[PDB]
Amino acid sequence: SLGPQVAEGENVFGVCHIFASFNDTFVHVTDLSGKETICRVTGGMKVKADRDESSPYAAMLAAQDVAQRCKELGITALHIKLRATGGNRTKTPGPGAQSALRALARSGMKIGRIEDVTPIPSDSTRRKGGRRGRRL
RNA sequence: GUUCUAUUUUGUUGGUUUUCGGAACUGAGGCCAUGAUUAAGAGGGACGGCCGGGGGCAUUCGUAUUGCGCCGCUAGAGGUG
Ligand SMILES: [Mg+2]
Ligand SMILES: [Mg+2]
Repeated sequence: SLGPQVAEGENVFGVCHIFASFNDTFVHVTDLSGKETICRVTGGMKVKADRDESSPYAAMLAAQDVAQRCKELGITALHIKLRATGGNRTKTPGPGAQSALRALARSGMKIGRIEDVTPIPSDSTRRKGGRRGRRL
């Protein structure tokens, strides 16, 4: 729980995988390989109503909790892998992406590289909904 | 040339054969200014270099989706106005 044994003067790097969907936000810090989870706080566990799971306020609250727990383990800098739902469905990142990443930059973390890892398909299976679409 | 063959021919009655005309076939010739309109801003075809998500058969690659196995940390995740 103390963290890495290393002298100062260098950063130790983790990676946060941000999943900014339209229904909630996942802030999920892991090591370089991605195999070891270090802290996963979701935007939906910081609100009392499930209408606000995707709120930018929840994303800000989630990132602050992740950053504070990240400081405990000793990680100082993060690489960003922004991600929308992607795949067959919509590919634009949700409202929580902007606020979740801004919080990590204001909570003492150091931002490394930013990349987009949304899963675009070469072509996927037929999409949910009728031929007439989701009409309302 | 061959065949069939009308009738003028032999003084007046009978027999053959020509010529003579009519019909047919056939051999060797002369000659034509000897004999085929052009090649459609019609078409068919051949030929030459290309061109194309045209067609059929086989092969090869891609991420995504779903499902399963293992590993990590966690209490929520999904959807909706
Ligand atoms: Mg229906
Ligand atoms: Mg309407």
